[PDB]
Amino acid sequence: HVQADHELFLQAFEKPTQIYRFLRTRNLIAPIFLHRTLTYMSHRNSRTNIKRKTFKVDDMLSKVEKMKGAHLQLTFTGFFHKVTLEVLLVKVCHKKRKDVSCPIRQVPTGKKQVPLNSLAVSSNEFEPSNSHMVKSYSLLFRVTRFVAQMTVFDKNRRLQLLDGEYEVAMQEMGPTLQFTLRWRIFYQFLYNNNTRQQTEARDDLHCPWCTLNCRKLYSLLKHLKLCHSRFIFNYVYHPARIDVSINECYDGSYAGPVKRTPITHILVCRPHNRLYFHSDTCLPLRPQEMEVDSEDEKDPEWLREKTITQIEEFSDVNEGEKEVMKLWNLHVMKHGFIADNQMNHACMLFVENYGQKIIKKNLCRNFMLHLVSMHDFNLISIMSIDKAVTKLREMQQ
Amino acid sequence: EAAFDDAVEERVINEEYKIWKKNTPFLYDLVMTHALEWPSLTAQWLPDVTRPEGKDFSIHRLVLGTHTSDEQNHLVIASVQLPNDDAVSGKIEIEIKINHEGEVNRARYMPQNPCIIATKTPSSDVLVFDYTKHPSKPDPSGECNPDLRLRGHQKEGYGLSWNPNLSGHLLSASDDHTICLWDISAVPKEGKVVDAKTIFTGHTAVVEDVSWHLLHESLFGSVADDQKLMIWDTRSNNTSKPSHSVDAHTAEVNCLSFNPYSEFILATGSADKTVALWDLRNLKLKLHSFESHKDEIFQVQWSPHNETILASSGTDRRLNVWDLSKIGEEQSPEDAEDGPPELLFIHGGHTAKISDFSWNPNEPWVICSVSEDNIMQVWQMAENIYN
Amino acid sequence: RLQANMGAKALYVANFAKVQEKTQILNEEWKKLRVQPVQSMKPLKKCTIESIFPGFASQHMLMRSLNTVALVPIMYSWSPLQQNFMVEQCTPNIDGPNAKSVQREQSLHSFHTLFCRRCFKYDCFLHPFHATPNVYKRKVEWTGAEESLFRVFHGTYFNNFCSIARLLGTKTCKQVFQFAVKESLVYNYQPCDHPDRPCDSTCPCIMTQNFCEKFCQCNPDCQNRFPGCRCKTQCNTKQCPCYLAVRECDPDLCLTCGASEHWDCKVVSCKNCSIQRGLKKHLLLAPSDVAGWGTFIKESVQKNEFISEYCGELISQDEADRRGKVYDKYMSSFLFNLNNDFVVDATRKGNKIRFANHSVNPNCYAKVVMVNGDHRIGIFAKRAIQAGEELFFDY
Amino acid sequence: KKCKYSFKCVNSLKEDHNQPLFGVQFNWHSKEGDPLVFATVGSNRVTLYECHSQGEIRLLQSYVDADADENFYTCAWTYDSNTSHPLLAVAGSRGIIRIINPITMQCIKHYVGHGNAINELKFHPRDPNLLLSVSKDHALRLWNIQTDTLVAIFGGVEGHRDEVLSADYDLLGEKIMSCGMDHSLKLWRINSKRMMNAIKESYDYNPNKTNRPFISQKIHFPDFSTRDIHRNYVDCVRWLGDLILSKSCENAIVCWKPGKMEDDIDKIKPSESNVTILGRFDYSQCDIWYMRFSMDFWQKMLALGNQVGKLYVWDLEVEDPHKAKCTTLTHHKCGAAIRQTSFSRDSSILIAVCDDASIWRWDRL
Ligand SMILES: [Zn+2]
Ligand SMILES: [Zn+2]
Ligand SMILES: [Zn+2]
Ligand SMILES: [Zn+2]
Ligand SMILES: [Zn+2]
Ligand SMILES: [Zn+2]
Ligand SMILES: [Zn+2]
Repeated sequence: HVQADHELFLQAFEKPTQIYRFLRTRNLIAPIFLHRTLTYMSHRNSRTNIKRKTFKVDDMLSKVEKMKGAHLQLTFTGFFHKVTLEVLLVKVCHKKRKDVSCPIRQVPTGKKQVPLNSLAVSSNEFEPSNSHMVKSYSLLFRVTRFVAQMTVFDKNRRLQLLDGEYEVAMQEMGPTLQFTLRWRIFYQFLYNNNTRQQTEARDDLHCPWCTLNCRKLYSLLKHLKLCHSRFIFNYVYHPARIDVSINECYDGSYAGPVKRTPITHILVCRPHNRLYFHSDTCLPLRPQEMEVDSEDEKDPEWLREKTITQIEEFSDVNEGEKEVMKLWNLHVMKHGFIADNQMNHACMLFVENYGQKIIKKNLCRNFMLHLVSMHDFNLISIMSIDKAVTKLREMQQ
Repeated sequence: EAAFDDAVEERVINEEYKIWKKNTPFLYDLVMTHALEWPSLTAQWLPDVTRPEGKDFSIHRLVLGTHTSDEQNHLVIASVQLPNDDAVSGKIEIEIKINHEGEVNRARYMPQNPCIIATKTPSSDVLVFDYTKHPSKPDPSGECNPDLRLRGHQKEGYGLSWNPNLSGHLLSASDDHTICLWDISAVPKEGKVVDAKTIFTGHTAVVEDVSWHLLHESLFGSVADDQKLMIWDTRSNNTSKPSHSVDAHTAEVNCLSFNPYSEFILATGSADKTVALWDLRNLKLKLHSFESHKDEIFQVQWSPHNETILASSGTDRRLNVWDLSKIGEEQSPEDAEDGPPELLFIHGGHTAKISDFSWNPNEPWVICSVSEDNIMQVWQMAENIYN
Repeated sequence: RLQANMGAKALYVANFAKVQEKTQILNEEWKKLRVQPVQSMKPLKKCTIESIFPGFASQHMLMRSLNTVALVPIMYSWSPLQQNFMVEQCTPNIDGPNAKSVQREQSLHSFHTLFCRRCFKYDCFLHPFHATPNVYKRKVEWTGAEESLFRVFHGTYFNNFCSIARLLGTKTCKQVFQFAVKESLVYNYQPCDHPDRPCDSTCPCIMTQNFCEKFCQCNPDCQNRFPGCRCKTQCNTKQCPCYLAVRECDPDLCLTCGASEHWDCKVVSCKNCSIQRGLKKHLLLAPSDVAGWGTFIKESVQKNEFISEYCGELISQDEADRRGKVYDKYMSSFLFNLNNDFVVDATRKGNKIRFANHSVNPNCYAKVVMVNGDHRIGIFAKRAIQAGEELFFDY
Repeated sequence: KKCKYSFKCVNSLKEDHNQPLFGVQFNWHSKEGDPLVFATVGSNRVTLYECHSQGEIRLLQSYVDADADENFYTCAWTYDSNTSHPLLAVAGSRGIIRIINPITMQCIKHYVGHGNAINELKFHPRDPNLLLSVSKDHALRLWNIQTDTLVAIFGGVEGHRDEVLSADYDLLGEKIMSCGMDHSLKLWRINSKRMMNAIKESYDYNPNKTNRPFISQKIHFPDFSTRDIHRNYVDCVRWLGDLILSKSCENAIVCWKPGKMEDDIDKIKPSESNVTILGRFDYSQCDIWYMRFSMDFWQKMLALGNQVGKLYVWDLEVEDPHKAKCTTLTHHKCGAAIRQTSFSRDSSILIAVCDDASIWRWDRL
């Protein structure tokens, strides 16, 4: 398994699975249709229409009428100086016309011993009454053995101080204090009829990418078939086996003031394999001979005939020179050589490939001339030429 | 930046529409996806019906508006073939097409005389047609023949409502801070134009829906874009102060509807992504706020065949329908993951702004819907859902 | 002037005689055969034939269908290729009897002027002219052929008598010694000539914006020459020195990658010298489902993998312009611009990869690579591709 | 000399489709004494026809293909070696070569190897199994129908540089000429050992016995070429013994041979360039493309058409071809262009086609 089809497999299951991973969050936060209302998936629902029979819309107002019929946990902490402490709600009201000083009311909750060098609970005891009378509600912390306040309630019923631990200074008549405010299935993928990957479902029926907890296999199969339509699923009991395949016939289009022509669509009222051809002949290629006899290799005869007739067309060239020229052309075309050092072997192939031809034509002198010619270009050494001609003349004798 | 986002959103909407087209044969008893030549900002079933005893399918009728551009507007009276209890057969047929003055924003048939149909315009002059007098085809010249014109506003709007008890009493709204009320029964037949019988002006914003109370003809209700609902008594001789006025929503209110069975209870749909339930005995307390829609709601209609059912739709491209009897009920966690318990169905078969929808007064749990992208759907949910 | 009318008459009557006897023996051969006659069916469409001449009735006959067949697109003739192409004293034989004396420079004139360095052939189809003759310069009875052989042998050896005595065999060391005693008295690559001078601005290599190579006869201690890569791995990344420029690997210089190994096998480490060795994928022909013909691939290939290489006739810019103007009537423009100097025209000759088409969403791509100075094409994959899939690349 | 031919129009039929015809060929391979038969063809309508002494052209068969857009060009007749039945061979613009067995009246065989339209079909005279096919795709082909495979491709890099219009064997079946729009008259050979043992291996081919493909022996090197005999397009070429007859849009037939007058036909090299214009025949009004001439089996005469209707006839038995007595044939109804003519085995019957769906007949007297 080379990485080519592996990578294409990975991409072809990345893009639809990426689209479905997007659609997962999309239909979670913005569902398209309620899954409870499906006929093949109704176990998710956990109620019936019994209450609709005994319901009465006119009698609903009494229920909300009888419905109309924070948990401040102030925790103290050890002080930072060099005793007991008590919390109090200081309600400062609006100024009435008869009074010149503002109304002030100090409701102490209770005392508690705290170290130096408990808690108090308040279950919605603001007592503002929503009558436009509570201008501010501060939290005073009395101590002995340093007293100070802090604006808790804002003007617009906003909270000033944050939750969690905190600390605040004080002044009798550095030294401070601390407190804490608080308000088994098995997928088998198949692409070009190749078992590219084989896995096993971790969960029993939790979908792999949609992640819905369906307690039935038929509902899971119908969900995988209808939804997530880029794939095609097949099922046979053989531990469960699922056979996945890519659907290469999707309906990808737009599917949608401005004019258009009218239509009336109604759907429900009461429910490698392609042939090939040769290159030069263009005849039909049988499937039996595809890898064997690979065309476009073993370079054609018209190039050889062109190399023949081109150098034969040359005027001021002799007969044996043209003969050894076409022999060298056929040799280098039969075995391509681009490396310079490999040419030292190439001549040693020539006597081993056409030596008997040149003895039958007496072309050894022009062959040595061609050898010296290529030697002039500094392609080969001269002792290699000596070895080659000695090896040729040994077998020639 | 925005164009590519709209493009990929349209691709996702196409994928969701294909998924809906694949999944629809397990949810509905009837489906009929029809596209019109022009869009429709209004759709309403009529009470007439024909039942050939030899054939299995019944015939129903629809009133539909148009919203055109550089073309004559045709108010459509169409027909539809609904299988009753048996049987792939049934098509849409356009019966009558009447030339209309400009586009259409709202259209309502008289419950007393179904032949009389009031319609709005993009100008002040709304009008009223009677198709029995008109011919069965349109005029190619384009000069419309209005049967009963009506004036009194200074701008366009969306609100329109007939009085079910009193004949001729017709309310209409407009965004010029006025609510017109006409009574066409008093004018003779020769008089084709009628002045405003009365105009009410108490709001301080764009009024966007009005409706007569059903079992009490002496008052009506309205909601406006001042975050305000106002119940107006007709007996009072003061056209400024209403009988009740409530800040019933956090944003601009868009639609209202009264119950056919009950008389005091009503529902509203607003632009703060909510439907709300109110009562005509103590309008101070908000009874309940249904929050599943995620955009501006534009229409809500109580069901005629059921009392504890509500509907809503807007530019979210998903028509919601709710059951009031299932309110505040405990359910499974996976059942709650999809949505609240009261939410009965989410018909997300559209691909654009759901412009209008309506119920049929003589068939169970069936509705029609019209969008701006030249789509007109009709469907009835399965029996297994509601039982 | 006109002394062949009677001769033409004689030739014509002779032609009549031999064609008459040819037809006679053909008649004798045909008379042996005995074939059956045609027989029609007893008389859906119809076909009637009238007659302008009266006296003949209108002859009717029911129509008979024929078996349908699969149509294919249009293809003009061509032939395959693997290398590029280009289109724009007697000195008798040494072995023959009429050989005569001739100097070393005149004897090797045709060999040196026809021999080519960059391909090791004679009169190849891409090198029209040789660079210079200074590229090969370096620091008893006796016939004229033997004189020339002794001349070139002593020239290459500089009077090493035992070596000529070994090579010739017939001639001995003493004889050749006694004879020698009485003998004294974005542009295409182009190799330049400046051995005495260094590589400077006047050299055309720097003018072409290309680095020198081994084929140039400049100073070996130069800087403009491109040394080969030194990567032990397959060197198919951007960090390789050869991959910076458009050039490919070198057979001799790139010794670290192991390009100089035996070419008989195919499993090699260097994944860049496939153009030189020619490890191309077995493409196939088919009808494309877009426009006309197309090329399919047999084996799967990877991202930036070697699919094949384009091939065709190298021609000038104006040459390809007039060629495309001529082919505008036929509307078959398989051209592919190579560089400013030369461009490829492959309508008459080429390979299967020509048959790909244009598309907005391609999967392959092309890249120019200077293999040994030859500016060749390389068609690589811009994406993982399966077998039997379409190949597309922008021209 | 006088005309020595008493020709008179015996019949002139007109078909019911009004589409120009493109070819006509007689059943020369039939025996003696049987009822003679020939066949014409339009775009998508081939029609066989009989002939009698009194001009009673009796309709025998008429086939039509399903695809109406196809445009037929030529037809040919052949006999089978084993079954000894007749076989029509047809082709058209779809790139197809069909073989009809008119006894069974079905498409018994079909071959497809071309890219574009077929221009002309021919059959090897001695061995009746081979089948040459000329096409617009700058190349020819040679099929063998007894074994149902291809033999060779008489084209390549050295082939015609334009559309190929016609080709023809010699009478003995050892050398083929080919001509086209590229102003080239190229010779071939089917007598060397390569073509012979290639045909022999084609006869011995069987896909069921062995498992291999056929080794197609291409030919990228004709034995003679020239570009000086004509300037305009060359619509038709034929053999006469060892001499080449050819036409063109220059309104003149030319009779010539390769090389000098003394140069033999069987010893011409590929690099031969010299020619010898032995004779010419003059006529007029042949500017339109795709025009044809024809000869009999004995080749005692020659017939030709023109783009007006007034056909022409020339003799070949008499000496002095350029001083040969011509003959004209006219009528007050042939208001269309003639495309091709033909004779029977003997020189008694002559039939010609035209572009107005008209089929004219002439007979000796
Ligand atoms: Zn070369
Ligand atoms: Zn340099
Ligand atoms: Zn240099
Ligand atoms: Zn240089
Ligand atoms: Zn490298
Ligand atoms: Zn390397
Ligand atoms: Zn390397």
